[PDB]
Amino acid sequence: MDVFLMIRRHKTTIFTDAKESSTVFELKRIVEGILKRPPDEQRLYKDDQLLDDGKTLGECGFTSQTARPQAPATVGLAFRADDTFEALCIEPFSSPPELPDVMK
Amino acid sequence: MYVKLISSDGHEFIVKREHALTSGTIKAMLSGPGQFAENETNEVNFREIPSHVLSKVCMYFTYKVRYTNSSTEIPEFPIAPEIALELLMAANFLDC
Amino acid sequence: RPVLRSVNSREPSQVIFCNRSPRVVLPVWLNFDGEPQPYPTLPPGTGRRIHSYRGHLWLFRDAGTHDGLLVNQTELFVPSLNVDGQPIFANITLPVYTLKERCLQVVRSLVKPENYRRLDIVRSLYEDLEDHPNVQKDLERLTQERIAHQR
Amino acid sequence: KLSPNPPKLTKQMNAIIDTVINYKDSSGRQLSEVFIQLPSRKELPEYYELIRKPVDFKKIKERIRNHKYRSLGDLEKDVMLLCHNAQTFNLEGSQIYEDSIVLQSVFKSARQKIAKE
Ligand SMILES: Cc1ncsc1-c1ccc([C@H](C)NC(=O)[C@@H]2C[C@@H](O)CN2C(=O)[C@@H](NC(=O)CN2CCN(c3cc(-c4ccccc4O)nnc3N)CC2)C(C)(C)C)cc1
Repeated sequence: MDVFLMIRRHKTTIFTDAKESSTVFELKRIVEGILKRPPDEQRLYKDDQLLDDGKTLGECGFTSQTARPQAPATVGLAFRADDTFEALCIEPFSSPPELPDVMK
Repeated sequence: MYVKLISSDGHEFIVKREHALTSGTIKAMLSGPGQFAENETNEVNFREIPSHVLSKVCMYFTYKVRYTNSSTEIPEFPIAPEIALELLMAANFLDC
Repeated sequence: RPVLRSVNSREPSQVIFCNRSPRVVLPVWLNFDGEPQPYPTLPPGTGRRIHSYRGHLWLFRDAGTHDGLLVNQTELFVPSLNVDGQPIFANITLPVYTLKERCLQVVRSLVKPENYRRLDIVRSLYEDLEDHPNVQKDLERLTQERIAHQR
Repeated sequence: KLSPNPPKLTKQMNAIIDTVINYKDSSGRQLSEVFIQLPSRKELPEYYELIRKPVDFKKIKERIRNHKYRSLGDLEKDVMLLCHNAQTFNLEGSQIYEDSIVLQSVFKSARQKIAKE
């Protein structure tokens, strides 16, 4: 049973899928393979709340109905660097111009 | 295998290659030569397309791969009016 | 006459038109001369038992926008042999529209056609907006496909 | 341009005929379907050349509203005409022929139920 995720840190954004069942740890293993940083240097969030390596994505609240391919759920990323416990920072996306009158 | 797509405003988007190849425009940017002694690319720079759009373009790639050849009922791909015009532009450019 | 028409079989067929799409669906019967006739629309989620005949040819569209839809993961439906009463099932779904055609739908839905050319977009996309989904255009395509598939 | 029937009478006619149109058999199938609307002369010329007084349920429903029928038996006559017409064109044993027969039943049983209750 799959969930669709945007994993986001600063001006990085990773588009991937995982099982509802699969664990926050196992997700960090996918992130290792992409960015090259071990799980013990990561820290994943759902919003501002930090996640637990043991818990399933399903338990953290990532579900079929709230992490759909066309509307993926956002996983926050922060990188430890020895004692550098960096803060969660997500550089927002650009804004669209105001809706032309002909579309109102 | 993952590729990196980069928006006009410098945002990085790390997606699966197969997903990105959905775009003919990208398919032709990746399949040609480059990288000293390599016959395919792993990094693309967009000059026109901003982050809020290219995000959506990836969301689509995800959707397209998931729901092509699926006997599961398909959900509607949503577009907010505000983003519509730019996204149309982008798609037209990207051939997808 | 044409390559896409219903056969006047006269052999009944019980069908379930099931609208699994979020669109209000227009069933379109292709008559014995291959012309499309519209039939009562199915609201989203709704399904209906309907009486048709062996060899009779159907497609399904958004009643409002004439956007194309799928039926058993293909464009045309013809009911097979009923076997022992039990009905044949027509599962109407959305297709995976190209992002472009998807965007087109959305813009067309928000803008009056008299204003397409007042949007800040490439001149080519004015035409693309104006080229509305049409069954007649499609039938040509589907024919010239079967015709090209009869080499 | 026609004197209205008593409101109750028209209501009876509708109940009876809806009872028919709506009736489905054991298997889930609505029998009235094929008979609701005649084919066009272009569509099926054979029918119009052979059947003297064609009629469909659409017409009957319209004749009730328009008050052509003045009694339940005027209505019955026209349903029996339908089913007879069916029976004259489709020939015995056919899924259509027998449906017309069930619908004759359904109709009389509906009449007795609404026009004596
Ligand atoms: C409700 C709904 N919602 C979504 S679609 C839908 C809906 C779907 C289907 C239909 C309706 C239910 N279905 C259709 O329209 C189907 C769908 C499409 O495949 C074409 N089609 C036909 O029915 C076409 N019939 C034939 O080709 C063969 N016909 C030979 C003549 N035959 C006879 C009739 C009468 C007789 C009739 C009235 C009164 C006294 C009569 O004696 N008697 N004898 C006959 N042999 C009837 C069958 C037709 C050319 C158009 C006629 C109606 C609604």
